[PDB]
Amino acid sequence: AKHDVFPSFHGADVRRTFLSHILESFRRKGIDTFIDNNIERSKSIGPELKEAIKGSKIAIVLLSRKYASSSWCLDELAEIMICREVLGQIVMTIFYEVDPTDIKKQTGEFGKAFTKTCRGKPKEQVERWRKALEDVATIAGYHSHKWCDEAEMIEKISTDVSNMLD
Repeated sequence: AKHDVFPSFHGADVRRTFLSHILESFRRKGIDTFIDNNIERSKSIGPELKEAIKGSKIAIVLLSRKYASSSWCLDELAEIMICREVLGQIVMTIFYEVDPTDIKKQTGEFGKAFTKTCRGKPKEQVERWRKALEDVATIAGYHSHKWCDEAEMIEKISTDVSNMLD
């Protein structure tokens, strides 16, 4: 391995706000977290990114309302789920202002974003994304709606993340 945590997230939803606080809390607890610049990304994930997902003991899927609007995020998710079966890789889920049923069934606004993304995409690739989304929602995780204090929720994420890597 080469990182503790690979974060998978859609930047527009969370990068300025919620993710920034998670990263601050992770470095405070010394959790080695992969970071990647927003501008650089190519049309496909490509090889460097996949090696980072392979190299991470934990993958944290931060699921947000427009996460399905990014083909890049959906490609990250498929690689993470393949890593879960083949490698030991642990997958954690943060349901940020989204219900798992919409993730599981591709329904609601998350489904609408997914439907627009799949327009123009190979049938096998669409099925891989759809299956990964269906699998990912069964992973029990943290729900932003059900925590009164977001700072307190993040501190619990860090505590659980640190416990799994020590």
